[PDB]
Amino acid sequence: SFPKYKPSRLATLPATLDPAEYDISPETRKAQAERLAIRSRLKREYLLQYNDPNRLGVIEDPALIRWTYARSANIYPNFRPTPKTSLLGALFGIGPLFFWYYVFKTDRDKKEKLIQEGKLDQTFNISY
Amino acid sequence: YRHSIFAVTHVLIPVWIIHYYLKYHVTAKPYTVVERKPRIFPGDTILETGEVIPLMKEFPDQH
Amino acid sequence: MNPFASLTLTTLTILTIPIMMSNSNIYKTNLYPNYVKTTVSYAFTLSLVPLLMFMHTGQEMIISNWHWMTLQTVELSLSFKMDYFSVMFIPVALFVTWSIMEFSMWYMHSDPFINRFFKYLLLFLITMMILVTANNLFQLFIGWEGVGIMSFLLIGWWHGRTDANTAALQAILYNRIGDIGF
Amino acid sequence: EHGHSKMELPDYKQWKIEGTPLETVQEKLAARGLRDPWGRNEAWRYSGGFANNVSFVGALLKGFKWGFAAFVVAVGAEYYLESQ
Amino acid sequence: SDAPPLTLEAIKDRVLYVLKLYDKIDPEKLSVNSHFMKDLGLDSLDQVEIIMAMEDEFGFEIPDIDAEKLMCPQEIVDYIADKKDVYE
Amino acid sequence: PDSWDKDVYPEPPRRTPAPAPQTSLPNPVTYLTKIFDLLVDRPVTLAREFIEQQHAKNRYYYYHREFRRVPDITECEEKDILCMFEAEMQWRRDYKVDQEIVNIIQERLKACQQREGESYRQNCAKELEQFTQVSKAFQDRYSDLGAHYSARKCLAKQKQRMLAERKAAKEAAAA
Amino acid sequence: AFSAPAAYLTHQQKVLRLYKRALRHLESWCVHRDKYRYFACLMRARFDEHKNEKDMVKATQLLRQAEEEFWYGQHPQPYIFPESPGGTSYERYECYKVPEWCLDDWHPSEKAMYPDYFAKREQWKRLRRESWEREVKQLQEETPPGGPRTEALPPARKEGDLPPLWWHIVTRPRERPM
Amino acid sequence: QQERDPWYDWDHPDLRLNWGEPIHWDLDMYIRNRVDTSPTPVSWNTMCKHLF
Amino acid sequence: MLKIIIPTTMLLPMTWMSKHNMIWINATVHSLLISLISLSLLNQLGENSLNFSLTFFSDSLSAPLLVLTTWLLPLMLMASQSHLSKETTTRKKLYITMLILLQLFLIMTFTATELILFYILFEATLVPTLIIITRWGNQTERLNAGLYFLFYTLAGSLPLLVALVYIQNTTGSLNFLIIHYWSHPLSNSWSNIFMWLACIMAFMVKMPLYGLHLWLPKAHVEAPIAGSMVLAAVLLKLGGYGMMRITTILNPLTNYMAYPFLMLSMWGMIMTSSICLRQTDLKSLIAYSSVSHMALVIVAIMIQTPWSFMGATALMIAHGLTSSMLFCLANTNYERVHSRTMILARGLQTLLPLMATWWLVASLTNLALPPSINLIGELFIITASFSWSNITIILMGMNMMITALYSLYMLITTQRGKYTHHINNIKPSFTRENALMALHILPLLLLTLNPKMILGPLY
Amino acid sequence: GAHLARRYLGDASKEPDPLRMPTFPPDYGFPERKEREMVATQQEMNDAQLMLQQRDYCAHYLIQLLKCKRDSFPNFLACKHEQHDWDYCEHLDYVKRMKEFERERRLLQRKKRREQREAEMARG
Amino acid sequence: MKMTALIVTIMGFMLALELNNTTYYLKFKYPSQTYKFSNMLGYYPSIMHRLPTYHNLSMSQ
Ligand SMILES: CCCCCCCCCCCCCCCCCC(=O)OC[C@H](COP(=O)([O-])OCC(O)COP(=O)([O-])OC[C@@H](COC(=O)CCCCCCCCCCCCCCCCC)OC(=O)CCCCCCCCCCCCCCCCC)OC(=O)CCCCCCCCCCCCCCCCC
Ligand SMILES: CCCCCCCCCCCCCCCCC[C@@H](O)O[C@H](CO[C@H](O)CCCCCCCCCCCCCCC)COP(=O)(O)OCC[N+](C)(C)C
Ligand SMILES: CCCCCCCC/C=C\CCCCCCCC(=O)O[C@H](COC(=O)CCCCCCC/C=C/CCCCCCCC)COP(=O)(O)OCCN
Ligand SMILES: CCCCCCCCCCCC(=O)SCCNC(=O)CCNC(=O)[C@H](O)C(C)(C)COP(=O)(O)O
Repeated sequence: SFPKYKPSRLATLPATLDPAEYDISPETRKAQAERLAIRSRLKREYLLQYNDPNRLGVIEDPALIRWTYARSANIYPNFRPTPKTSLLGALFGIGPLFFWYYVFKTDRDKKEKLIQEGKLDQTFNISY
Repeated sequence: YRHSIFAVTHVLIPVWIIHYYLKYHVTAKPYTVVERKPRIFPGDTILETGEVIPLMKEFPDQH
Repeated sequence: MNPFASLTLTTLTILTIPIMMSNSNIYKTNLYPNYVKTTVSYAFTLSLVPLLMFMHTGQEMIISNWHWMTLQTVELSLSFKMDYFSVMFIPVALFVTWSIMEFSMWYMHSDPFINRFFKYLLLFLITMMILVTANNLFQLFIGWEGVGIMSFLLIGWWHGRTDANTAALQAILYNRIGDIGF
Repeated sequence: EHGHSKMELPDYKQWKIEGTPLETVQEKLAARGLRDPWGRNEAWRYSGGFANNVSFVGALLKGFKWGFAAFVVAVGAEYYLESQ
Repeated sequence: SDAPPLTLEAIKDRVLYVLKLYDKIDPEKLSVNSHFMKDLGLDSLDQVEIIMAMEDEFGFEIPDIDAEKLMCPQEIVDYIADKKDVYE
Repeated sequence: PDSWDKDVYPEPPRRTPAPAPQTSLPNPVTYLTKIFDLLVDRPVTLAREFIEQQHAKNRYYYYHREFRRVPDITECEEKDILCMFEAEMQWRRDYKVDQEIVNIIQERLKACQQREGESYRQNCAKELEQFTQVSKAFQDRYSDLGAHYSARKCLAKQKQRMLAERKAAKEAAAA
Repeated sequence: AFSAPAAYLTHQQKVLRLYKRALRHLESWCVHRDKYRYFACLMRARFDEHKNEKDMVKATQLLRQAEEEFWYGQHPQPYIFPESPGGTSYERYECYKVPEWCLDDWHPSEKAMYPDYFAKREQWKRLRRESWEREVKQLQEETPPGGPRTEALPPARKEGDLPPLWWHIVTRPRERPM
Repeated sequence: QQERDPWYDWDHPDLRLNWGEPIHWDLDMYIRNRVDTSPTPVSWNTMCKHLF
Repeated sequence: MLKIIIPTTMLLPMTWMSKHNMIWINATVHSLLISLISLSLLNQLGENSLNFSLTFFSDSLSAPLLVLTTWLLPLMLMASQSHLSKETTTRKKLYITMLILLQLFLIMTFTATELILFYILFEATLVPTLIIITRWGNQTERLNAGLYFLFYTLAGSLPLLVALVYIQNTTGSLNFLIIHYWSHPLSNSWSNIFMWLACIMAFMVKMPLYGLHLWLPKAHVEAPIAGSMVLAAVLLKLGGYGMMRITTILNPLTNYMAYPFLMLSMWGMIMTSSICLRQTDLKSLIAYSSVSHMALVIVAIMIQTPWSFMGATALMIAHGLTSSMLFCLANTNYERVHSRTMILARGLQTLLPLMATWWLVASLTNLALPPSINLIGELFIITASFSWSNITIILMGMNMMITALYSLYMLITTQRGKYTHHINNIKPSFTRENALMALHILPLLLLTLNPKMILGPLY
Repeated sequence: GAHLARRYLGDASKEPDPLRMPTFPPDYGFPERKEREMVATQQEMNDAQLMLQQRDYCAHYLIQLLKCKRDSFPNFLACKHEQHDWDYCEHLDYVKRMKEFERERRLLQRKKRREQREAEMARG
Repeated sequence: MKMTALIVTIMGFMLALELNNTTYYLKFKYPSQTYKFSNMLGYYPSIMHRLPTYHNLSMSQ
């Protein structure tokens, strides 16, 4: 035996180490056949549109349109106020602001106290 | 001949322009070109004044 | 008077003439790489003189020639520092670049864009010369970013290759991380 | 001007396993009942000017003999000149 | 670069050279159109090793899907010519 | 050069050594500087002489503008806009003049640091003290007015500082 | 690359691919030629022991422990040919590849130079214009109903016919256009 | 997109995509110019532990 | 000041009396001449201002913005010349009329000795922009975009009007000079707090602020190219001009009140720069970059230091020019491809090399490469903020890094790689487009020679 | 090293710390306590503006080495005697520093031995 | 200690030369963990070019 490779999110499982492909069944073969059939139908449509000499301009791709529309214009209509969504929005939209406000307010309070007591040594500080 | 024209149109003309600009415009203003105030060693003589710096304290020389 | 300043500025100045001529007819011929190589060699042999003057005497100089904006009590000007480091590094870099371009005339002989390659090499040399001789922080920053952009352009020389673009953006990323501290 | 000289390939019978470490590999393979089918294909790497190799220290001392001769000549000249 | 513009005759010569150094093959019985599976009685592993030899000889790598269906020296020559854009 | 005042921008006498060739070998620097002189300095000087005589053929002058003194913001009524306008303009001009004074002192300091070379820490203490005093005065005048600064804000800052000074002196005397 | 893929890989295809990968990585491990030859004949001998194995469950148990063993000892930095998808010149000249249709946008003064080239190009354009109209009907009649099942194209069967969808395969820019 | 087959004749060879196929929601995050998930010779946990 | 205003008004009868095929030539020539005339305003003084009359005055804050406004019109005409080819003569004349009215409103807004006149023209700029967006936009979202671009603005600006008249009831005047000379401190009171908010939020909505920036991507993506240019180049700077002019009466309340807006801008520049990294749209990316830059300008104005004001002025001018150039480049791509998606048209450097050079220069100047005026403004703002607090440098460095990242990402995605195979309708670039990019970029590299011309009244 | 090993693996009190050295009065060993001599005064050593870290008791030989380097410039191998003299002076300085180190170490050891003897006498 | 730079240089020379000369031997073994760590650049380019960027880009969307 040899030490086992443990897959991760950013280092996926190798194609030849899957348990799935070694389990071959007629249903799996039919699934692969129809996947290839769909891919070949799409390829034939694309090549028929591509090799046409009368064609000018860009071959419009419905998949790209769907991708852009789903990324941009399909978010809010499908949005639903949820404890997960509400909590994540509140955190990621408010926490940084208050954290940075606390940091900067504390820093400026210390600076103001030091300059009030005069122990800050601002010699040569002319441009601000 | 190629190098003769090259050293004239690429070295002589630019050095003429920069020397003119440095000598007659940049140095017209104060503190634009500041030197190093060259080192003074004992025994040297200054051209401007003509005086000589006294020598050192004749340390015991051996090996 | 005191040819140190004139020679030191003339080296950098004549380093720029082929960039000016890059829009002329010579840029469209095959004599451009030799033109740039000869310009670099002449710049090196011309910069060898202030090195000799420093070696003889120890001559040092500051040349604040052109006055840029002045922000209240802060005065910004085009100022060059010609100390030992500058007058020592300039000839070495020019010699190395001369050898590099002579080797490039043979290595990139089949490259369609070889004149642009030599123009890029010269632009990087100019930016590095700006970096080395800078007397204030703003001019040093100008050279700092110029060499970085030129390295970005030269790393992704074969822009059809994805990995070259990835490497160029990697270099830009790390150099910006450094620019934060700068 | 390009390299259009109609170069001809050598004879395939020239390349023999004999005299090369590929022979030693064949001998070790025969001790287990195996044989290499591509042995002759790699024989040219040990046949011509590639047959004679050099060591690391020999590579480092590329021009030591000429340098040493010039050194002793110069030292003798300097010794005979300064002694005057 | 300075690479001579190799031609179909050169490609065929080098392919036959490499095949003739394959001692599993009798050199006098091999031909340009000689099949590997039947005319030469070679195993599939032998065919893949021939693919290795061609790869290491010509300095470029043939994908497995294309390589596994190459069974004659002539079609190997044709594939390499198509890859390298050989005129004559 | 007469183009600038030597008192405003002082310089040391600039003592330089004499050449002392310890060998008969002829140095490349003297020959190089002689050929440079012949090949560069002379044509430049002749061109400058031509330009200077051309300038002398056409001589004209320009004058430095002088400004009268005007009552400042302390002699202005609370809402009299004319005197406040004049005082504000005068204060802005004085602000520019003080900026230029600080610039001159900084130029002196930089020239000292470059000129004195390796001994700048000791041979430029006078310029450092001069710049320290000038910077202290300028900072007391204009440090914290910010954008939208005015003569009134400067006067208020001065009044606050002098009130603090008077109180401190009174406490020290009455300590 | 040129040939169309299949719906799946058979067992023998997987075995041959693993043999190829293992030999390449062994060559990467064994730099010298004699050492590589020795270990390559050893690996071939280890491979051919199970050549006549007939149990398909046992055959699948084999080659799988073999892929695991390969993955353990796979030489993290294998040798790659310079133009291969991992090589140091994989897509070096992809920026020099310009489409053929760009020539249609040239100025007439540019086409004044190289007149013979553009005459031959016009002949090619005519040939494409006729052949495409033939090819559409050819592919429509030859295709199975319900859509294609494999992305393989038929050859030409008539005399004046040309292979369907040939223009963008024949007119590739070049392997080294500049 | 890096671990897709580099020998298949895609319609977009640099992007390694086909014309009509569905597009991943995070396509612009995996474009071979950015983060890739290709398997490595060493496990992710082992690399993390060793480097740390 | 009328020597500039009257020719702009005369641009309308000339446009409406021009021949059917000479409108573009006449408009371009006379707009360029008007810009040449407006160049005379750059001769400012270290004293108060250039007070022409009781109604209009100039300043070294107003003059660069006026010059940019005048210079933008010929470029807008040149870019609109392309997609308005199939338009009737009456509608082309109406489009040019909208552009001329916008220019006149901006010119009268930037001088505006009085605050109510400034408000009137500051809102008058709304109508031509709304008509341009909602009439000559391509998609169906333009109408929605217009609504946003309108109501947001009014939501901030109607309170301001109230505050303004209230001030004139107490102070007695709204003249800028009298307001500056008679300024009095603001007591820390709830009434004064709400007066501060009313005076400030109208201009903060137009920058826009990070929380109120939603209208900008819609308006920029949906508007035609001229609308996008005028939105990104000048209309965003109206809020900065207003805040710079109106913060004089808000002291010393600004110190306390500036904290929420400072936090919002300092975090929103990071947020929008990160948003630019994941964008499938070129126009949206450029809009979010504009949002980040104006967030930095907001920080500069709120800090309220001389270096902050100089850097903010320089950054507004530089961003106007750069964003207009970027929008023009994206429009040139769109007019060929008709999709406006970054990932579809690829490898364009191989097909259009000079346009790739223009792209590289625009990306370099957006990335704030020294010694460009973009970098000058960036650095001045960063230095002033560092003096304000030393911890700001972390956020500014993060912003710089992300800005470089997304700028080079946008350049590489469109110009580098392999061209799309099926896209074959990419014609060689026209002389008009190359001249447009040259006229965009040359003023930037000329202004880096004389930075003091764009450093504001605090120089 | 051996001193590092003896200090880090032995006890701290036997050997000195280079930061605080010396910890004993100068004439604690012998009373005559001669003064170190200097040749170069303030003015000429400032004029030669050597360096702040180069202004040590070996300054005069450095001055003469610089004089040679300036005078016989093209023959950059002419004045080798002065380089040897300056190296010898720095060697003497380093040797004196080592002698000071060893003297302090022996004084510390003697003090420790005296303290141990006093403790033993008190115990007995 | 005057020769330490030298003796280190020759020691590295001979040690690496001897380790390289064993590649001619007809013996093969799988690599160790140290070799893997050194070959993949301490695994720094892997993790640091996959973990931060993703966690940034994902968030940015
Ligand atoms: C004070 C007295 C002064 C005298 C001192 C003594 C005098 C010398 C005595 C000799 C001492 C060792 C010298 C031999 C070095 C080993 C060479 C060797 O056999 O390599 C093959 C062997 C495995 O080779 P392979 O996997 O079969 O590769 C197959 C082919 O051969 C693949 O081959 P290839 O064709 O691909 O390429 C061959 C390449 C590939 O070979 C390699 O893989 C190299 C990797 C190991 C060699 C590097 C050693 C340098 C150590 C630096 C450590 C820095 C600290 C790191 C801390 C890590 C913290 C986890 O090898 C080489 O090129 C030459 C290797 C370098 C040797 C030459 C210079 C090394 C001598 C200098 C070391 C110290 C002396 C300093 C001098 C000044 C005096 C003070 O390497 C080892 O077995 C490693 C041995 C030592 C590694 C120590 C690191 C182990 C860390 C484990 C964890 C420890 C606990 C940490 C806890 C942390 C928790 C927080
Ligand atoms: C949507 C995207 C962003 C949009 C714009 C956001 C920016 C606007 C935010 C306004 C800034 C803060 C408003 C008031 C600030 C005053 C300081 C106060 O907050 O601090 C304490 C005040 O304490 C409490 O805060 C009292 C107010 C509590 C009620 C306010 C609601 C708090 C959250 C509401 C936020 C919603 C904003 C959007 C409305 C639609 C100090 O205690 P105190 O010394 O006694 O008061 C000093 C002021 N005096 C002297 C005039 C009396
Ligand atoms: C982008 C969309 C944001 C919309 C802008 C919202 C911010 C503007 C503030 C809300 C409206 C206030 C207008 C105030 C007009 C200025 C006049 C003024 O300040 O005078 C005050 C008047 O002050 C008020 O009356 C304030 C009452 C507010 C009533 C309406 C409240 C509207 C909602 C407020 C909640 C939101 C607060 C923060 C909004 C930030 C933006 C999101 C003194 O009144 P007198 O009685 O005359 O003085 C004598 C006694 N000392
Ligand atoms: C350094 C990396 C290490 C790599 C380690 C790899 C592990 C090596 C051990 C491999 C174990 C096996 O043999 S796995 C054995 C799997 N089982 C079988 O092979 C049974 C039937 N074999 C076939 O049908 C083949 O196609 C065949 C007949 C060979 C050819 O056919 P052709 O006639 O069509 O050429």
